[PDB]
Amino acid sequence: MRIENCFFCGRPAWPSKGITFMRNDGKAFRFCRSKCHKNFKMKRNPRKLKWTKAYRKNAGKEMVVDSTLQFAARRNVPVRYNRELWQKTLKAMERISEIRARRERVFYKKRMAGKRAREVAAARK
Amino acid sequence: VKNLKKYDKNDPNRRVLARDIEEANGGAGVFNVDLRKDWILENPEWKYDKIPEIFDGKNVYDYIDPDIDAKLQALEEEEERLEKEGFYDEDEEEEEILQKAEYIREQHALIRNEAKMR
Amino acid sequence: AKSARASRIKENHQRFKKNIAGPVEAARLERLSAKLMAIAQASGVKSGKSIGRKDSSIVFPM
Amino acid sequence: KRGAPGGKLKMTLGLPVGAIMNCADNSGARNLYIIAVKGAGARLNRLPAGGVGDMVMATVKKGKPELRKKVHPAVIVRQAKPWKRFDGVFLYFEDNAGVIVNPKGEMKGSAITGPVGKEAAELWPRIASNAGVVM
Amino acid sequence: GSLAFLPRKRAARHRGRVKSFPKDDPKKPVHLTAAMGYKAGMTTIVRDLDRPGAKAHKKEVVEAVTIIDCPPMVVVGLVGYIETPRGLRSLTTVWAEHLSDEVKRRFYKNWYKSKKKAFTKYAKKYAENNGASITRELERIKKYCTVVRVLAHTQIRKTPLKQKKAHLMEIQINGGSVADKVEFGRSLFEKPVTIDTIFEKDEMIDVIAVTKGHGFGQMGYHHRTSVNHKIYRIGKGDDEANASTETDLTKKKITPMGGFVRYGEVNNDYVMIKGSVPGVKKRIMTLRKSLFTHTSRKALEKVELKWIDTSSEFGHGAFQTAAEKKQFMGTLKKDLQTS
Amino acid sequence: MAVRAQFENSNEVGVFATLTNSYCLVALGASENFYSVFEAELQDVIPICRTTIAGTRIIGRLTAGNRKGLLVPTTTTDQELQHLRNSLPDDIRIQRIEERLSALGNVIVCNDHTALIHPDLERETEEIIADVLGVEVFRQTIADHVLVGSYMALSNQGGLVHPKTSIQDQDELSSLLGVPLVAGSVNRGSNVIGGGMVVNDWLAVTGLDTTAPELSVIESVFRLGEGAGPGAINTSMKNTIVESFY
Amino acid sequence: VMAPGVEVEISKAQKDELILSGNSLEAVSQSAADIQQICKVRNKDIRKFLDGIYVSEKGNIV
RNA sequence: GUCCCUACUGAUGAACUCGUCGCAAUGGUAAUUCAGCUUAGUACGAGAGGAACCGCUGAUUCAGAUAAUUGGUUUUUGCGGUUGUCCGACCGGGCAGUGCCGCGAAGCUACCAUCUGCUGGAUAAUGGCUGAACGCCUCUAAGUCAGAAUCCAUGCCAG
Ligand SMILES: [Zn+2]
Repeated sequence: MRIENCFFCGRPAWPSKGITFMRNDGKAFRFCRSKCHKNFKMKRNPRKLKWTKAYRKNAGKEMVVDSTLQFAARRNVPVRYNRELWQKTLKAMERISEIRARRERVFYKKRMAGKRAREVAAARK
Repeated sequence: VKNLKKYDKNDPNRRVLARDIEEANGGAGVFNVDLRKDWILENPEWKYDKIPEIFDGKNVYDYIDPDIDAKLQALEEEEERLEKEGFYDEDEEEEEILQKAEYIREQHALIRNEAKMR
Repeated sequence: AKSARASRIKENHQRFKKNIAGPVEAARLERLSAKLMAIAQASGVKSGKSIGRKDSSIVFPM
Repeated sequence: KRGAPGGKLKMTLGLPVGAIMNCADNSGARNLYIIAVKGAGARLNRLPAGGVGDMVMATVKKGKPELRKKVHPAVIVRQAKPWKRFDGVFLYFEDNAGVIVNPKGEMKGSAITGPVGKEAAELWPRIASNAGVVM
Repeated sequence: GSLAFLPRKRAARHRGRVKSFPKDDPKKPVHLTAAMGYKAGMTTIVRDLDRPGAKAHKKEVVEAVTIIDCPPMVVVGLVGYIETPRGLRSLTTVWAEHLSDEVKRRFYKNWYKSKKKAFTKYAKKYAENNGASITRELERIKKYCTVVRVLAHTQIRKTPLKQKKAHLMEIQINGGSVADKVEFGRSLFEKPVTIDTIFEKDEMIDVIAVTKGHGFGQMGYHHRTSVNHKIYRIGKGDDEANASTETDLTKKKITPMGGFVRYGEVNNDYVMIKGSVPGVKKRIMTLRKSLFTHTSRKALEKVELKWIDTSSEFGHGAFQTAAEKKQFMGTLKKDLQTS
Repeated sequence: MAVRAQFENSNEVGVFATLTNSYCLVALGASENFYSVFEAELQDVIPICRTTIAGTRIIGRLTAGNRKGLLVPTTTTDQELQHLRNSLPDDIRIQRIEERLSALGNVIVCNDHTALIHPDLERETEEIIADVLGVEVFRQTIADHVLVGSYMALSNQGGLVHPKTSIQDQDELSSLLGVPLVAGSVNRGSNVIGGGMVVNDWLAVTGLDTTAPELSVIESVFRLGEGAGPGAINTSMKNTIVESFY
Repeated sequence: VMAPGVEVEISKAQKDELILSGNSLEAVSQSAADIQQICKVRNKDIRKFLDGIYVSEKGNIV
């Protein structure tokens, strides 16, 4: 089993959640909620709607160029089973998880580092 | 193929065969087939092992990658370079000015409330 | 189709009950009984051994 | 032999009797018109309906004039009404579409335009052969 | 509708009664039949199906399951019945020492204004060397009775409910001599019994309940006995990883994100049972064993779980844990303002 | 060696099976009769795997590959890939591809040397097939039928094509493939050769409705059952063919 | 299942034959009829399908 | 060209000190049909063709529940957009018997969603065993075995 990502919003689409739409040319869209489904059907741009990770990636609200993110990718070449290999892999999963959280904290902070100066200037005014 | 022997159902010492094993171990909707019996692995005891699939909202099969330890060590090395660089170093009159601004806003809200009152 | 109350269907169900489900339920009953048993062990008149009286009608009052 | 498929699981039926359908094969018909459903159960005033992989009897309403106004068996490959697959996935297609099929289960055409339902591909081996996209 | 359930009428009691215990023979080991629990809600699971001959064999199937919070039951009594030409007759009953405040509230109607004087003379009987009388009643059950039941009550104080009044019922002991079962009950006095001990994983059981009222003639509040429901899991509450499987290594409880809607959090032993169950959330449930040996392969199947849904039930939710939500989300204005 | 079998009661073998020079894939369902026929004809000489693709039994029409590799559609899940990898030796490269035309067994026909593909596959997919299979990939339609995977069965010893292929098309295809081709039928007049048959260099498994003349043609074309079977048998003993398929 | 007091054997004097003996004529005869009735052909041609278990000889042990 | 009485059926209810746990007279009664896999291309058959019992998996109808999921309904007038007119303008709003539109929780719903539907005895036709009538014979006369979705009960609902 896999965790899918919503086409419209990118939130983790877990099993038995949302509707999939199949069009005739051969592509499938997995939607995680009725909101995303209805918005896609009424043809709004996810890149324009401000509540979508696609919009965030377009507007540079998210960390998008980083090795701890390059560590994850869709696999198309199966690898033979190895117990130690998933064990060290799971320890990795934890390591990468905490690293991603801590890098994202720093990215958010270096985005809005300058707020106090503006607030104090407005208060002086 | 050339060194092979024809299967014949009347032969006494045939091959065991899946029909015979399922008929011996049950029927058609009763026999349960073990799909890992033909699994050729490095260690033969690693069969019948339960595969991890999800670890806190992320996919083990998507994060699974041969030769990942070198990439991991490179990752902690980059982390080391980063804190030593300082990527992670956290950095009264203004407080009273802000307090006075908040008091002025409260007074303006009271004035607006009185204006809507009358 | 044969009814749920058919004699042959009942005979088949009896055979199934005697051959497979019987043993399976007996094994589970043994396990649960062992667990509950472990959880449990986790003069006549003035002793109670002689059962005496505590503290409309069937016969016509004489 | 009645063209009632065996082993078909429960799914929502969204194409009732008298239903207009797109035609997905290269047979010369563009639309079909469901008039009857194989394997249906006649209830009080209940309209029979069929889901993906169920044989129906359809009449062509537009297409090649030689085949126009003719009645053939068909099996439906695409359903816009959402339904759930046993992996818990509710899904639907863009339109309603089927293919003309003989009572044994062989297609008159040679190709299928667009995707084919997984249920139909599993039930009818010929459609699995004439299918290019399976979803 | 069905003339079996008609004339349709409200259930005379809120608890719901068993009305039939399984037939008893001495050969089987000594065991209890039924249990109690409180419906918490429903969640979604997936199962590595191992049903031979099915279209979904060796595949993953999404099924809906119900959660019943099952705090341990306390044994407070032992009832002895006899056979008569008019039927079964409750010959005697024997109570224990130290009846709980919740079962005393069950006995009382206006507990707050009452002087709580219940079972005080029975306690004096036990403690003041009228153990002769207690043993006399016990031996009467030993030698005159044929079927023996145990009085048991739940822990409302452990179930997260505004109520404080416990539910008492008789659970029949099967599989043994009357002497063995009376000794078993007397040993079970003043002890908690566990749902993992009364039932186990992979066991089709019977659920007895009262249907949801559909009023504001009678629609609903109807006593039903639904049969053949496969218990899929028994969770320990203190395991801290009840919702975890061997396929996903997520340390999470059965309680969804934000808690069960209109019920709360399940912090006790719980039972995860396939399918739908009569009754609304927080309603009392009765769990008993099948009256007959089963006739289906579905009964002998072994349920291999893969994952358990812990997403929010209060709306279209999509995160199993708050940790997952904060990892997907990052940091917020409130978090930086607080920090 | 030509044999006759049915999946459950269906004559379509190529829909439920995929046979190559190094492995065999069998659809998993109910009994073990299909797997038993395949193993009794391949007594552990090459691995045989009970597999499902996209949760279906049409693995034969959904999988394409040769002795050197195997390709699966993007819909196939990671557990199915793990099963395939664990059942198949390392000398076989398995890859999952994001083709718009998911029916790989219907759009690709590949022996150990050449592959014929639907003309509408993507460029990335074309050279990824050329990479994984290590063969020469050509785009062509047979008998004006665009589904070569369902309308042709190919091996390293021969190839059976649609019964209504022209002589010009047939000899052109023979020139490109490099093996002899004969237009013949399978399962009593059925035109879906690929969907009704799996064949390799030393085994063919057709349906139970396949008639004796066309079975003999199949054996001759694929040079099976030892004997001679060059196709010269087909040319020489033409009386049976002209009498039966007149 | 036989009535109590009935001995059943597959004697190695002739092939495809069984001997059912005992003390009670009623029990022995009822058992023989029980096997004969349980091996009955259904929905077939009586003139064509000649399979079953039939009583061939009747007598005394001594 | 002439609103009452009673029946059905819930829901209440005085008298037995209140309350808790139970028994079960009596009344009602529920499941139905089809298909697929194996048997088996087997028995049978010149050929064409072609089963059944055991086992297994589904589906129709009927019945009883249920809301994880997925659709639908909005007086939540919840959030957002918008027309006429008005509060001197903005914000904020009133009126148009809920102005219209988009999304919309909770509730409720839907074979538009999902779960569950269970076992003993006596028999009818009929097939018998032993055996008289009637020195043959006979399933019946005395005695007795089996057997239908039938009947009576359990399971189930009421008390
Ligand atoms: Zn969404």
